[PDB]
Amino acid sequence: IETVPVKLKPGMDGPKVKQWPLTEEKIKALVEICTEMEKEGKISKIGPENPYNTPVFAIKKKDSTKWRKLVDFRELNKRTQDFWGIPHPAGLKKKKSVTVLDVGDAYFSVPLDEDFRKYTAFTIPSINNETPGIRYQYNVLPQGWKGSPAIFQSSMTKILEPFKKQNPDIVIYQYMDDLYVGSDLEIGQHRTKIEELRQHLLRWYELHPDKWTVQPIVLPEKDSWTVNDIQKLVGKLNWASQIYPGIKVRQLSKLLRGTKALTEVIPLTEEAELELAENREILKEPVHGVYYDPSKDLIAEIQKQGQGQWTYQIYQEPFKNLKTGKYARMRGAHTNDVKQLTEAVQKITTESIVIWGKTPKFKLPIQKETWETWWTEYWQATWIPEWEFVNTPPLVKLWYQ
Amino acid sequence: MVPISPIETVPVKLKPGMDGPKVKQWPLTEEKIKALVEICTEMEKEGKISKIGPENPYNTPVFAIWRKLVDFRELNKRTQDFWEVQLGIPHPAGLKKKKSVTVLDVGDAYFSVPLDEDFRKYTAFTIPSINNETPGIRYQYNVLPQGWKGSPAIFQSSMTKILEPFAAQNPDIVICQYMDDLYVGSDLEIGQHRTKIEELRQHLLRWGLTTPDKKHQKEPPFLWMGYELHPDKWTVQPIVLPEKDSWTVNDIQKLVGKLNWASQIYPGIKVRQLSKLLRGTKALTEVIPLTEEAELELAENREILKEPVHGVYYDPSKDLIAEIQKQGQGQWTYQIYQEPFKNLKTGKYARMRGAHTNDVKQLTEAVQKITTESIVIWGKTPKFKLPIQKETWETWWTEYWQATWIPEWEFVNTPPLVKLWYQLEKEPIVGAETFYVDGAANRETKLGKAGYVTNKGRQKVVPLTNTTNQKTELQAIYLALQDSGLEVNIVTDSQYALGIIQAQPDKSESELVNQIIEQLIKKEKVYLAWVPAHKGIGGNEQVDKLV
Ligand SMILES: C=CC(=O)Nc1cc(Oc2ccccc2OCCn2ccc(=O)[nH]c2=O)c(C)c2cc(C#N)ccc12
Repeated sequence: IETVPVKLKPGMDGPKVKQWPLTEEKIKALVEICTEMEKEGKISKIGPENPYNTPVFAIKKKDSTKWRKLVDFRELNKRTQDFWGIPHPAGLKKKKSVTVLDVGDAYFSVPLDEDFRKYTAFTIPSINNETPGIRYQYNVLPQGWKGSPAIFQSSMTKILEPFKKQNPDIVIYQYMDDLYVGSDLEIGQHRTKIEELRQHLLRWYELHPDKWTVQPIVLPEKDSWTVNDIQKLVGKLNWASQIYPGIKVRQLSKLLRGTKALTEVIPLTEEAELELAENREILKEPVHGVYYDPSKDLIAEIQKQGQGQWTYQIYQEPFKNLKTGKYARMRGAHTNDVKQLTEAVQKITTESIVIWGKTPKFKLPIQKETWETWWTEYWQATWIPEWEFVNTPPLVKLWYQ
Repeated sequence: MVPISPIETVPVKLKPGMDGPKVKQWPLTEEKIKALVEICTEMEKEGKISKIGPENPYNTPVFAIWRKLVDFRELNKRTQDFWEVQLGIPHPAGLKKKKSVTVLDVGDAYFSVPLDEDFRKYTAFTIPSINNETPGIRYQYNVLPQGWKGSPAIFQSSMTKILEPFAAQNPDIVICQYMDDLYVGSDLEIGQHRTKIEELRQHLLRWGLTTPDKKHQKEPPFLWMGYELHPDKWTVQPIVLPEKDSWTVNDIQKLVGKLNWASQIYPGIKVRQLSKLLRGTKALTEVIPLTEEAELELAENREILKEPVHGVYYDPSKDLIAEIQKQGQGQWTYQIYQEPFKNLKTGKYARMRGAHTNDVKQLTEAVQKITTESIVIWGKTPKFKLPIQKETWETWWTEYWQATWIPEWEFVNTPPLVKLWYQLEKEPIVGAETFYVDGAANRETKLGKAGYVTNKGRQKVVPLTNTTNQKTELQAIYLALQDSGLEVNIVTDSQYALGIIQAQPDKSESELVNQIIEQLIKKEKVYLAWVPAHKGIGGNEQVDKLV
């Protein structure tokens, strides 16, 4: 009920980002939602003296037919001054279960600094540019802005103080509009505890990180090897020598001496079996000298494997993976590659938020025009990461399969 | 006097750290000075401007051409940025047919909306004196000046705020605003429509805004932004392709302007060759001879632009369809319609700048473009008619290393059909010969070698001049494709070649790649395997080509 002064970074103007075109039903949904928010004082119409703009669109989250308003505050977030910090809970990922809650409504009860409101301007577009766009600016803390959790941190501490004092074994983390609650209870006890916390927050998404581990490089176990099998094995081992030092392939390449048919079976020599066994032992160990640096960006690479299977690696330095994974979940996206990719990006970003408390920069195996045309149709999260586009097919794809 | 409602001013500032303009007034002739004195006297009598004392340090030049012309370029450089709402014009194909339609130009548009009083001092201008023997007459603007940076945005927002309640309480009509003209449409009877137009003129009069007392001088067809708007249809203003003995660069740019503009309603307009003649010219007066491809293309453009073709208006109750045809050389053409033979609009898509490509990627890109354009114009994605079999698309997207998606579509059998020209095997082929290929070149003399050794003892090495490593790796693969049967396994260490072939092109800039493609099309089964180089893998003979 008392506004805290908020400014931008020195030398940076407000965001001026073009609003992209929206379908008619999304425009209508935003008209109704923004009308209600205006009746509630959360937003106010603005005149042409406000040159700033931030894109807006509408989504439909899980298990709900009601539309939701999503603002792409990426530019404003990177242009907003750095708020300060709380060390990331390194035990949130260790906990057995974590539940994600949307505490976005709580932000709308705290007013926003006056002189800063003009930087949160957004535009409801019109079809065919017939009528001018409906321009609004926020009067309260907006959902999606990085300053909203930083400002509300004190109030959130006061609200969560009794529950924290009651259960010292429950870990609580906050990122943007989401609250991550980790524990080790039973699924039923966890659900009843989550209802207890949501009614505790009312009067004022099952995740299981324990069922997630890092993935090793595995080699085939065969009784008869063809020329092709040994060639692929030598390729994968040669690629893995960039990650593990002692990888040695000369005794296996010695088997490929001569111009033999690809499907011809080759028996392994004793030196080749010993070499392959030593390589297995090397691959069973973790990578040498792999650390996290909070001052560096996280990079996430995704490969499409086919049959709804996807692989990903989060790292900071090449060949120094901090996390690897294989998302193969099938949820109403059997016939749509882009929807699968979008859900995969959301899951990887969620895991990244749980582990390090920030979002990675993605390298997407998709053309820019396709992704930018369709990704908002399948987005259900309140945050948005950064992404770039991979146009050359990477050779290492099958080495993650 | 009936009280006129006040129009709320828009608070305006200058750019941060900057100051108002201070420009020396130009010396004017006695005639121009007298004319400007008369005009500014009348405007001061009307209230648009006001005389100011010597305290105002700012000044903006003034001219007479009589008509007064104030040059606000410096103040425009120094004025803050505004939210310009005119970005992209309404496309006629997006309009919805109405029984009765009226156009109302507003009189004294900018001059009927007041200016922020704290900002008026920056609009100061002086009228020179006769023989400059007295201090010039100092004025400042009290309303939105013509040519000032903020006039269109402030005027449009004010007009919107004024029109909001009338549009709210008259849902049976549609109102749109554009510059100094309003478009009002309705499906009511002509009497009810003219009545509601009178109600709108009264509503605008309540804020002191003037509408045509006479009948509106603009009646259908309306000529607007190169468009012809008719009661039941729309088209482009007439496009005439002139006859020229010699075509220069500006004639070719005029021709590609008329063709690019005419392509949005005329189906089949091609501009690849005529725009290709302009590649890397940067000379407006340079005469460029016409290739026979550009002459044939221009002849087909004249055959399409022979008789007028019109587009219909949008009917939201009918489905939206978009049909695509391949035209060749990376050209694609499309029609968006709701009924057969009656197009809403048309257009084209040219492939991007690339070294390798295939038809499926280009069709995908064109689909994305049409989707975005349709969402802009009509607020929905159309159903597509595409010249590609369902089986072809399924094989492509299921086997493609990138993620890809086309919205709801159906196959239309209108040749040339987009197809997959070759498909590599997933596993080695039993009974097929295995060609181990390699190539290598010298970086200084540009001499190299490319060849293969196979499991049946077949061998070949060919020496090459003026080549590179990449060229010799491709050439080695090409030799293996030339000398093998219908089924063949090929082993290479070239990450470059595998990077090219795994992108699945059917056309390339490199003639060597295109020859490889032509060979792949003739094969029954091809398995391409990769191994690391210099790792002692027998068969992979780097030494055989480094001699
Ligand atoms: C946002 C774009 C927009 O509104 N543009 C426009 C609309 C318009 O009329 C309408 C006004 C209100 C609702 C729909 C309208 O048109 C529906 C289609 N239509 C168009 C012509 C006609 O005769 N009959 C018919 O049904 C007219 C006369 C326009 C005239 C100029 C000129 N100069 C430029 C733009 C115009």
